[PDB]
Amino acid sequence: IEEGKLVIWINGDKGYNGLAEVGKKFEKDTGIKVTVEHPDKLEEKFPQVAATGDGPDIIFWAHDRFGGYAQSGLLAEITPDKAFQDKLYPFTWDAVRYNGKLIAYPIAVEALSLIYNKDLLPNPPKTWEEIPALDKELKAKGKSALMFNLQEPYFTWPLIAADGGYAFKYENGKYDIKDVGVDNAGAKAGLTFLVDLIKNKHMNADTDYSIAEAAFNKGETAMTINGPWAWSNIDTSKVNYGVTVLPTFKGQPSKPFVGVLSAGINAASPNKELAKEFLENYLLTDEGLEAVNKDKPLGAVALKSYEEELAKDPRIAATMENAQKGEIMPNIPQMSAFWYAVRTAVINAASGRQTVDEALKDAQTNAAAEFVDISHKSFPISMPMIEYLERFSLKAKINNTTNLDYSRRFLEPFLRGINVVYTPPQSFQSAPRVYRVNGLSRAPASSETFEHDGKKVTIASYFHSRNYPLKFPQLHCLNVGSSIKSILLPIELCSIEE
Amino acid sequence: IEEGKLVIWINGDKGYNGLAEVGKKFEKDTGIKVTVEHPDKLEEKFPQVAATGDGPDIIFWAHDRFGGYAQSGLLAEITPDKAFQDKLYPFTWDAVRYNGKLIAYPIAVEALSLIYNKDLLPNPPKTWEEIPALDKELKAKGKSALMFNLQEPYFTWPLIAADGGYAFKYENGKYDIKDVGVDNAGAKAGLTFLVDLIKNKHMNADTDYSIAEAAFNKGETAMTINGPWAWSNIDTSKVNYGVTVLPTFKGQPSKPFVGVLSAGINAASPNKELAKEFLENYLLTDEGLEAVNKDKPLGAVALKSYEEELAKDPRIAATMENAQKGEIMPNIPQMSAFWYAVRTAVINAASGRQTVDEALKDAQTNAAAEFVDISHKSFPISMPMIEYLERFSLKAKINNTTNLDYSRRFLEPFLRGINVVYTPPQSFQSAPRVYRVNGLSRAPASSETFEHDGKKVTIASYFHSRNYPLKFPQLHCLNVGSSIKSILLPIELCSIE
Amino acid sequence: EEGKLVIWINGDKGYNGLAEVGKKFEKDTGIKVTVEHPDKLEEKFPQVAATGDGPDIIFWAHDRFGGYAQSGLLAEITPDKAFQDKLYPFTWDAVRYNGKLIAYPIAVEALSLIYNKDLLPNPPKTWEEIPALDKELKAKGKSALMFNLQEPYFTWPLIAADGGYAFKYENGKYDIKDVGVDNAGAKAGLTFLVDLIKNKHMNADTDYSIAEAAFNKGETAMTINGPWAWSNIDTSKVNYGVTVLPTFKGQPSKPFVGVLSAGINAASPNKELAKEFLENYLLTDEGLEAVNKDKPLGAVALKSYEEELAKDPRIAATMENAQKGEIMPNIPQMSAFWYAVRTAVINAASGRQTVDEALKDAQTNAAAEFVDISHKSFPISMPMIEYLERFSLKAKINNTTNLDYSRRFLEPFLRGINVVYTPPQSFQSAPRVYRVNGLSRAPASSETFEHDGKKVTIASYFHSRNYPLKFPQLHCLNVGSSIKSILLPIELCSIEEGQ
Ligand SMILES: OC[C@H]1O[C@H](O[C@H]2[C@H](O)[C@@H](O)[C@@H](O)O[C@@H]2CO)[C@H](O)[C@@H](O)[C@@H]1O
Ligand SMILES: OC[C@H]1O[C@H](O[C@H]2[C@H](O)[C@@H](O)[C@@H](O)O[C@@H]2CO)[C@H](O)[C@@H](O)[C@@H]1O
Ligand SMILES: OC[C@H]1O[C@H](O[C@H]2[C@H](O)[C@@H](O)[C@@H](O)O[C@@H]2CO)[C@H](O)[C@@H](O)[C@@H]1O
Ligand code: NI
Ligand code: NI
Ligand code: NI
Ligand code: NI
Ligand code: NI
Ligand code: NI
Ligand code: NI
Ligand code: NI
Ligand code: NI
Repeated sequence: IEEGKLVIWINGDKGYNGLAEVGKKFEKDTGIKVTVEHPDKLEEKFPQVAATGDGPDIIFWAHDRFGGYAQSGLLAEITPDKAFQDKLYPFTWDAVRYNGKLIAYPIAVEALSLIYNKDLLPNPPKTWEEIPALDKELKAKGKSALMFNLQEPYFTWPLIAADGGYAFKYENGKYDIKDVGVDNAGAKAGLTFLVDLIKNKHMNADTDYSIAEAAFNKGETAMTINGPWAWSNIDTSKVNYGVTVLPTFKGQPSKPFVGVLSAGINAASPNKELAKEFLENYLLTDEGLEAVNKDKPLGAVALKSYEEELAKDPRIAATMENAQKGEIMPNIPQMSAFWYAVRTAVINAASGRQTVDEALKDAQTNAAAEFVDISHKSFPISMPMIEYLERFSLKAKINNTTNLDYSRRFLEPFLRGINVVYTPPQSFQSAPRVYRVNGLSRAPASSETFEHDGKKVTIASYFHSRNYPLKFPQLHCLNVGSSIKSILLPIELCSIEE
Repeated sequence: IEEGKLVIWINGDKGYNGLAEVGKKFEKDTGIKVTVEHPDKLEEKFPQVAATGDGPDIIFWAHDRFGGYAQSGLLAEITPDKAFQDKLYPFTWDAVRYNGKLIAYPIAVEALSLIYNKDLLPNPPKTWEEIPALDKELKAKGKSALMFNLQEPYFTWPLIAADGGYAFKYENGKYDIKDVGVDNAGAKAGLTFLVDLIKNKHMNADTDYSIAEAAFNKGETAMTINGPWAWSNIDTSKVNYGVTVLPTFKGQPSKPFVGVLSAGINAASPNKELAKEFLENYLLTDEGLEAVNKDKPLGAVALKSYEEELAKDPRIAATMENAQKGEIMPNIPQMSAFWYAVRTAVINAASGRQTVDEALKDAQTNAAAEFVDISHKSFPISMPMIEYLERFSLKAKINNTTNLDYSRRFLEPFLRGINVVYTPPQSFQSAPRVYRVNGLSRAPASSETFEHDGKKVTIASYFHSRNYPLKFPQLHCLNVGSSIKSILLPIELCSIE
Repeated sequence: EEGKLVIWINGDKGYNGLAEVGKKFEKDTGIKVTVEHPDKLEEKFPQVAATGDGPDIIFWAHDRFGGYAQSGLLAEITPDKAFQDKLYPFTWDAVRYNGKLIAYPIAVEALSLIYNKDLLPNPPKTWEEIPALDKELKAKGKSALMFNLQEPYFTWPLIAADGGYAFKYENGKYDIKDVGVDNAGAKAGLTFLVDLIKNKHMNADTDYSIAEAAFNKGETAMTINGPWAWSNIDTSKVNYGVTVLPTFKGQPSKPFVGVLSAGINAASPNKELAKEFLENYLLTDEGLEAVNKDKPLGAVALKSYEEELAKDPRIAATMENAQKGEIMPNIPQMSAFWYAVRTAVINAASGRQTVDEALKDAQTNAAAEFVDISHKSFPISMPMIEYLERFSLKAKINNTTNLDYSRRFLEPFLRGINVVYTPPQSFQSAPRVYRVNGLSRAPASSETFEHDGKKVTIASYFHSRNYPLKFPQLHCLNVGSSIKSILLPIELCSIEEGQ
């Protein structure tokens, strides 16, 4: 359902106005209109819509999400040749490599750094431990020492990880999804320190990206923790800021998860060729990145040529300095589970509604959860009524010959009371419904007859006429009506719970 | 006991005709004749013959056996340089690394997968649990759902291991041979499920590789469990088959032990140089592997270059998919003990002659069983009468000076009634015999005398003359003389059972 | 200390060479550099440095500095990136403790097998073949092997070969609860050693000196030592070779690798000079060259100098052995570890204890818990203020607290109590034990007394002696008796608690 043009989705904190300038340059050369949008929770919506075969042509996000997207077969395999692949840093390509295939074009490396107000904190803390005292000082002047987004775990992880916490252990080549370190000792310490700052009114548990960005830019707080994209607004606010290494905890460096802004091609986009033309020959160029970067900094771009010149910028330098101390995020499907599990954890712990231990316990459990067998798009868990009967009653597989008369005896008591979800063929343009099952029909669908507009027709017959030949015409149907006032449903179109 | 040529041993289920084509290509270039053979139970015979200094020049088998071979010093340390070592996947070299040394050339990764008849089972089971019902269906059409070699534990391990069973636990670096998991809960579950299929006539306990291969290829059974090497015959049989992931058990994936077909150089081969020339420059090449692979699939070869192209094959893909879910076998010496212990176990449990618990109990014991003093060489375990006296009577070690007169008091009552096994020196060309000990001799063997053909000689003297100088001439002998007619036997040639 | 430079390095090292550097430094700065090599320095430094004494610079293997740093006896060195890039990063790691750099890396050390070519042209490849080899040599009036058995350092390689280890390195750090000196692999190794001694293939009482002397006299075919040792061997004109340590059970010997490091005394007043000497004099090609020429450092840390000496097969074998072993942890628990293993090896080797007995204790002692770094002495004491808060008042005391409100229960709580009164240092007096009879009648600022015909309060008096009491309003502890009292301000008292 995607047109013959280009639609791009990138996160709002990014430079979409810049990316769009590039789009205009593209249209002026090809006539192809490029539209850029920045939907809320896009990393969340893309998967949903793209599953339907909808969504944008290009999707921009940190590489960590694409693995799951690729897994859900929502991304197209990009095809850059060696000539192009050599224009970017190999470690960037690694980030976008999933199952040996390249699933997106690397744009830039991102990493949270400590941003501070020089006019207030000319000499910024070197450790988290000294922050409390620092707050006292500033509080006396009607200010606070630190403020950063506490709603997103991304910003809190650096501290949690500093002294030992981690997502999934990287063992001889890959990630062991059984080994999760968010419940370990190191992680608790970190999370605890945080919780204490909140506890001792040195920070607000409900502080979010917005609250914090606005406070720092108004010069009400001495420090904040953010990424490159954030500098623009600070420039605008005329605040005299500095960007440096994140403080240490228990002498350890804060390990921020490093991200690679990447752009993937919608598996369903019909404009894949255009997509790559725009990405390879427009965005991923010095003039291209320059335009986006000028709206909102990308940080350390992936294009060797452009990164090479912007490298002199100490802000990027500190970015990379922090990157050094942290580690690139895995791109495995388990990541969203991880993030989701940690989000709630930090939050609640921080709110006091849960203890660090309680929180990280669940966190551990959830981040370690296993993927409930796919194709079970339901909850409570559903199961085809055919499978149901086979596994719990007939104790045998059903097929185009099965005769349920032989089983009436026990089947009937087994179906009495049963609530089922009848869902008609899509072509019927109708909707799923719940029905209570009173019992088995008297006869097979191919024998069970009814009349309308003065004509006698069998259920099987009817279905065939509506282009939905029943898989098992010889099976008795489920009676959802009653004795003579029956409503017969073919078992193959029904399912249950548990 | 060998020659200035090349003799190779590979298992019969492998592509020996292909390996041989390579051998011909080698001869045409060197003149060196390469002969390939496939003896029964070769993994078993190699050790025996190679011990004698005999056997083939090259030996082909799954890496798991070479550790024990290397340990028995039956394998030569191969010497491939970095240039070559980079041509194969490092994890393969790991498989063939023992005690830091490389003991064989990796050929290909193998892993059992689920093979099925599409014409019968277009949509194969995803779990073992649904197999029973499936058999019922097929049985009605004069077919069965599954059939695979039950004689070899290799084929049954995937299930046994799925829910927790394992060989030896890998702890921080290596394998703890004290920790064996074939007796655990997970293992029992799996073995039990199997036993039940047999129990409910869904499978035959006596089904072997042959029975099963033939049934599937005749299209009498919907599924089978086998390795790459097996596809060839299926091709030939024109059966429309598919290869996919092994079903799950208790929701767990079947963990097949993964193997690396490797080729080791006989420690005694005098053609080691030729050996490696053939292996490095002929077999381990695209054209080389291609020839063997065309006879019978190697699966996922070790040579990066060739594996790279055959990778597109979904069969290999499923192979590796199953490999993913299982784990490479250890190569430690304890493996054969493991295999042997599990073989009997599965078998017997499957036959009903033993319960899963009984079976796995022994299995555990045997796999874990400690070795026994290399000194003892036969069976029954006999205790030398010297050792016997030391440990139960003298409470002291005996030597070339010991005088038993000092012990007469208690030794005598200790020896009365005692039955002993006297066994003469081999050179005597006689035979072991049981004798009843009446007591200690009057004097030491070197003093105890007797006469024959009119000559006086001491026992010690006599033995020396027959080239068997007694170890302890000064010891008194054991009197076996039933009556006042003494029969003195030197203690060192006696033992108790 | 003074306004100069005093350095301590171990005697087996090249102190005469280090000193040559010192002279070069004085000739340029006028600052006199003195180098000393005290016995058991790794042991004395901590003791003296605690007092605020000791040398300015301390040289030792990196493994000891963690504990030093922990005891706050070392200063944080401040080399900039320009300098930090002149040395190998893995060296800096060795000297990094709690994220901070606590010393300047000098060189990587690792024990290697040294042998007499004229006797053993083809040295053993395994420990197992050593016994037989001894027999051969013994017939010629020589022995196969001889090395320091007094120090565990030399024995660890074998003990560790087949599995023994200090502390397991788990996902980032060392688990001090997981100690592997009592495991199966360790016993095997220790046992093999004990047997060599048992079968008179080696003397349990053989030490570094005995062994160095025997090899250099050409009485033993092999020895196990470090780079520093080659010099004397050169001097002895013995034709030696340096190679990989033999294997045990097919395993390589895992020698603990050390990084010779130099730390700045936390108390040195010449820290600036210290680093100037270290960064611009010692850690230079000409610098290391001087020390190295006295006694080899092995594989230095300065990329530039190590780069040229790398051609030396001796260093090569050093590193080859280093490869097979592993860098020592630098955690505080190390000395406990070393001390525990020292006795263990020794005794087992002497037969006064079985490998199992020995390694049992070793294990126990090694994974020993460390009490808080704050408590510097024994018996452990607790300030009487803290004591009252935590066990009686169940509340924090401050400049307002009035103990009258608590008399009721405080009194019974203090009767019998023995306390350690310790006067301000300026008082030039000494700590004393007193038994507490009870609380004073009034606060220190109200409690009065008279001398030389003058009335003064306790609070008043203290202030006059330049020791203004922290809590003038608190009642004092009465150590006197019926009307004949001795009042002590609680803040100057403490208790050494029981059991
Ligand atoms: O908070 C978890 C969140 O972390 C990362 O998202 C970053 C994103 O990469 C940055 O570009 C920036 O926009 O902020 C985000 C956090 O607000 C992960 O990429 C994301 O999947 C995860 O949910
Ligand atoms: O059943 C125990 C047996 O398992 C493995 O043998 C496999 C071999 O690896 C495959 O290549 C193929 O030949 O079939 C064998 C089972 O029939 C072990 O490699 C072997 O040592 C072990 O005894
Ligand atoms: O033996 C225990 C001892 O080992 C290490 O000391 C080594 C030192 O590193 C070497 O350079 C050489 O001098 O010999 C010493 C052993 O005699 C540790 O550094 C030390 O702390 C430990 O006690
Ligand atoms: Ni907006
Ligand atoms: Ni928006
Ligand atoms: Ni109608
Ligand atoms: Ni045959
Ligand atoms: Ni045969
Ligand atoms: Ni005769
Ligand atoms: Ni000295
Ligand atoms: Ni001295
Ligand atoms: Ni006076």
